[PDB]
Amino acid sequence: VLGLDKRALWGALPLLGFAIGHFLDKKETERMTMFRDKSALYGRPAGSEGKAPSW
Amino acid sequence: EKSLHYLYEENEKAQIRLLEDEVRRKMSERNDYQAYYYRPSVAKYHRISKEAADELEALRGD
Repeated sequence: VLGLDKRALWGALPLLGFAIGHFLDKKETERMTMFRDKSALYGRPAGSEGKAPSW
Repeated sequence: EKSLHYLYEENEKAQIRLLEDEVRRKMSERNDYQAYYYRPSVAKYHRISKEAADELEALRGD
């Protein structure tokens, strides 16, 4: 199997950076939302506020 | 829809950038507005010297 020593505990810093980047991407796709379920291709009929968002 | 929103934002930014380039070109053509392309020439020192020269007419005497 794989061999990881005590120095593998230093690898939490790139995982923390990955979590920070994923959180920033989640905030970016949270902000970027005025065309959500309002474009003319993936559109929704009247009553869109009652229904759940698609993403 | 994320790409549609980002394209709409970048397109509106492009129109505002073109419009402010046109506004800045028309401002620098005429030097009309007081924000950019305007050299403020003031006659504060001339009015101060004229007020001093009017004040020293009263001081003239014996």
